[PDB]
Amino acid sequence: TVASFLGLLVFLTPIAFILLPPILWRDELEPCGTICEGLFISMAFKLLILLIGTWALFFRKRRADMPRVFVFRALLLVLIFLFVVSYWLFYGVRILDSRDRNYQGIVQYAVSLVDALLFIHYLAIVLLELRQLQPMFTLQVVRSTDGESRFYSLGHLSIQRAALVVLENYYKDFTIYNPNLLTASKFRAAKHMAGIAAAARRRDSSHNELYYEEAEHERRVKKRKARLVVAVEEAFIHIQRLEVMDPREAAQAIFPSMARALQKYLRITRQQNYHSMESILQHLAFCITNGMTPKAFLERYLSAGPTLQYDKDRWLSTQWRLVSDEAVTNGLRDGIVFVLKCLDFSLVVNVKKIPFIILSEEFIDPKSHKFVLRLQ
Amino acid sequence: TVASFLGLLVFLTPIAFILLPPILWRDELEPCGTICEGLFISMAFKLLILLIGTWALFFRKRRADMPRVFVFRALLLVLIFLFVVSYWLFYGVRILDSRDRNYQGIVQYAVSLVDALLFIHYLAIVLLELRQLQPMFTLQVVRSTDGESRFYSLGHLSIQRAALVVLENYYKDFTIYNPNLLTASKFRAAKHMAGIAAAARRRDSSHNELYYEEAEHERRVKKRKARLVVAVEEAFIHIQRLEVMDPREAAQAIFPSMARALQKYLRITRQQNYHSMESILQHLAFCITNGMTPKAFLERYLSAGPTLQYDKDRWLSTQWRLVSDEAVTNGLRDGIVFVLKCLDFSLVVNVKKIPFIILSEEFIDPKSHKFVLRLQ
Amino acid sequence: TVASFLGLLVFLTPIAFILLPPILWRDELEPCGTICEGLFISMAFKLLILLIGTWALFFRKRRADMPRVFVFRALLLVLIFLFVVSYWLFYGVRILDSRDRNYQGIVQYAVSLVDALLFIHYLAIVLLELRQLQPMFTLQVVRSTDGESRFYSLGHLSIQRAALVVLENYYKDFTIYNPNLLTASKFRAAKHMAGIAAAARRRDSSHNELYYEEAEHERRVKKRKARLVVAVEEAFIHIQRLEVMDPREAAQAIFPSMARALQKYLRITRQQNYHSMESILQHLAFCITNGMTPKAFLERYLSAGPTLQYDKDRWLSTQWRLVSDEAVTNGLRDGIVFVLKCLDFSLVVNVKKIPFIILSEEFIDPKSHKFVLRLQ
Repeated sequence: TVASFLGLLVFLTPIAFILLPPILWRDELEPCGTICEGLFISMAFKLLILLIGTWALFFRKRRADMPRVFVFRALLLVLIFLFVVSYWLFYGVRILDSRDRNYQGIVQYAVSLVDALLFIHYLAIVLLELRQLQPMFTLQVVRSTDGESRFYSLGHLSIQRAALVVLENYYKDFTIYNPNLLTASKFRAAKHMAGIAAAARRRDSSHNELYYEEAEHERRVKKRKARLVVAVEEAFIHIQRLEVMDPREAAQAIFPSMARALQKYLRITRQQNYHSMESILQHLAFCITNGMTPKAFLERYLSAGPTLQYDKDRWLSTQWRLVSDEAVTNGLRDGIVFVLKCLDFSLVVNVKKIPFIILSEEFIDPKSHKFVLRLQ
Repeated sequence: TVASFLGLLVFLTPIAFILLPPILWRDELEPCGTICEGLFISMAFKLLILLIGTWALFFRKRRADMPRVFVFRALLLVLIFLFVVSYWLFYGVRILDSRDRNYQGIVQYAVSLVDALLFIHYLAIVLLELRQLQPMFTLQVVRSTDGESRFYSLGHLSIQRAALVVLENYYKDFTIYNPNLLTASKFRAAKHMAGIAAAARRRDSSHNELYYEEAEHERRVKKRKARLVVAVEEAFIHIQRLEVMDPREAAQAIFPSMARALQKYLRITRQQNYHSMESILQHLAFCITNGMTPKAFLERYLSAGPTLQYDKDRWLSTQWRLVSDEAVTNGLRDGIVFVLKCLDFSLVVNVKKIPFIILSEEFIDPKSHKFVLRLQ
Repeated sequence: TVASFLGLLVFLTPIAFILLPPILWRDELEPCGTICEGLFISMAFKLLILLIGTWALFFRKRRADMPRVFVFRALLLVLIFLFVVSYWLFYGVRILDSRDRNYQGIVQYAVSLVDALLFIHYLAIVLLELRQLQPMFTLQVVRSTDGESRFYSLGHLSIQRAALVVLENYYKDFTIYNPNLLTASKFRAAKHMAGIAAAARRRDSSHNELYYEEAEHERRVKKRKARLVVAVEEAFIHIQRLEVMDPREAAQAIFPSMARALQKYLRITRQQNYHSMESILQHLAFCITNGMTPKAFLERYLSAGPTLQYDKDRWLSTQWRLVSDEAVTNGLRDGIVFVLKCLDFSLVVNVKKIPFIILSEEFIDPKSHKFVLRLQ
């Protein structure tokens, strides 16, 4: 490809510095003997170390598209470019033009290249995933719609990288965005639109419709939940492990005995747009295959669940928008607020400094853990 | 031991390369002078760095037994073996057989050994705990019995190492496996065994025994909980901090005033097989010692709690079984499912790829945060 | 400053070893030519790598004051001190006093210094944030007042560093210490003070005041919650996005229509000492600015929330006290208990070993996932 070709070039630069003096002036080399080969072996082993490490932490596809440029990867690529181009400049101007003797020195130059390129690899790991290991900041991430709030420690990251960690943890941790669960508030607001301290006072003196409606809805949800549990238990008890059929046909055989209760529960919890019949049968054959209980099958459907339980078209990984007052390549600090906007909701994230903590020993003597039967 | 002896050998290989030319041919060395000693000091300091780092990240007992071989540790041991054996081969064939001059070069060979062995240490850290720092995959871990589900980001790990991280997080995070809490479903299923769309329809039209039984059981659990809270509060108020007695005798003195309520609560929550009287007295003296409140004592007993709250024979760390369709030394990828089976339950873990995320700036002007008093 | 001056000294030590032979004996140098410059370039690039890495992971303010000395940072500073002082000792005794020839060797000495100082940087990262990456221990952290309990995996850390990670996670994860929520128990205990197995038996036979009082308080809290939700929904619907006013004046305009319900809810949940009117208006203008819903505004006020949601004087980062039976510089092990005492509560933390886990393959054939329609 493109980056792999440049990786091959930067990997073959030491070998190119080594092989050319024997090719271009074979008779002109001074006899190295033992030191040159004892150096070649260290060169080869360090290049193998470099290849294994570069495979381990850089032979991978890009993780995300970021709004501005990645500062640290651009810094590393510029460093590698000036590094390799300067070494070629010195090897062409001061080695190839002069057709130098004492080839052992050329071998030290190549091994210095290998050492410094290993330290470039080490600096790359330092900049990319070792700089944010120490949890310097805390990020409160709140959805703008239902207000689900979670905190996360991060290190010294830019707003871009912190936002991407926030999104990783969003798809992991936050429950999936359900706009249906948001409709009631909207209608209530609109109903107040259909119809300042004293006016609020009269609202308190009025009938709290919301309390009793929420209690009745909770009662209905628990009723549908118990119906669903009984239905799924009977439906799993209708098949024995041991006509012989695969778990797909077993799921299709036992599904009509749970389908109506599950439909009613997903409509009473407004989750019917998140579980297609095909997906329910897929997860059902999954649970039948892996020997799970009715409750283990059903816990996907009881609670809302995070975004990664659901289908791939359900999460819109492509349309996230980072809204920051400052440049998003700037690092995190205390008090900054950035907002990760999706199509209908937004992750309002405010960053606070984890405070400076002072500890001090006080010595509690195990002789001081005496106790008496008297009252206190 | 065995591995420590090989560690001593790999640590003394440079010192063995250094000390032998003065021993085996003392008069034949060319005078080094300043450079050789200025090299010895760098050698010694780098070997001290190597010793400190190897102690810091490798002087520790094995963490877990894995089904197949650890790929990366075997790769590192093979690398060290070929590394050291090749250096001995070169030192024996091309240095000892020829009884070489210019001892400074022998010192560079030894320092190249030290440098490359430091980079082997660095590659070992790269392969072992720096390769999975970047959270590449997400793992949904569901118990097969009660369906408790948690997500975890992992990096590029094999199925073995990912499964072991899943087990670490299982003993940390998931509530402890309580088969008693599973009995009711079983009996209900068996009761349906004692006695297809229309037949389910008639189930919906029937009396939902489960809803009212769950509500009544919840009521009973809350009643027992309040009894237990009052009991433990009175029992802690029966002793003053200040006959003088240790917290063990204080726990034994105040336990009979909480014992019956705690027994009834642990039987109504089916937790009586997880708290022995000796363990309750131990935790009670622990709470009396550390000045905890009745609620701080009681929160261990109110909720189910994870597996590591309990006794050591309670968690069966030895009998875990990794069930994967492919080889467990293969790395994680999107869509693979592996199952960690214990004696009665199983952690069904499916691995998904954290999706490719695209961010883009949109600029919200603080001039655009204007607002009016009119309704919307 | 002080540490920056020593950093400048340790950064200029190689440059000081290089520049002095041309200054102090200019005519006495043997001609180096190509090797010396091809070495200088590697020196400069490795020093640039060192500068970037030292900026990335050490140019930062101190994170916390610890009771005893930090063992690893003191070890690293002692290592750097003996390192640099020994190199100056060799450069003064064996190089400057003798006014040596073969300047290439001086350049190798300086580059060995740069290499070993890069490995000191690497050892510093190994000791500081790579030693605890592997989750060796689990820490149960329980507050002594309300008993909120969370587990955390840590690596090989000292009691000091583990306690500071526990405090980072305390301000992140645990709900904020509310002594008002603790008053009821105290009064109940005192009431029992105002007035042993049979006496507890009679307590069970008595009226459970706590159950019905908790149920009635829960009912009141839900009532106030629904009042508050309706109030905040109407108050947000009173302003349109589009007299033109900033979100501060919008918050002040819509606040009197939610103020009484919010005051009643914060008094019924005993959160009135944690939200000042100024803070409520600040968060209100924050929610109006970022386009959040009434529920997104209100979720800060509904639940208790962790400590970092609140004001900076609310968390007393300065007065934490580490109580350990052993030395706090000792590393974690199985069974140790340390207590982090604040002004009124204490984080009782007990450390357990994550158990030794044995895995083994068992092969479940996809041919063995057959199923039949018969009952089980």
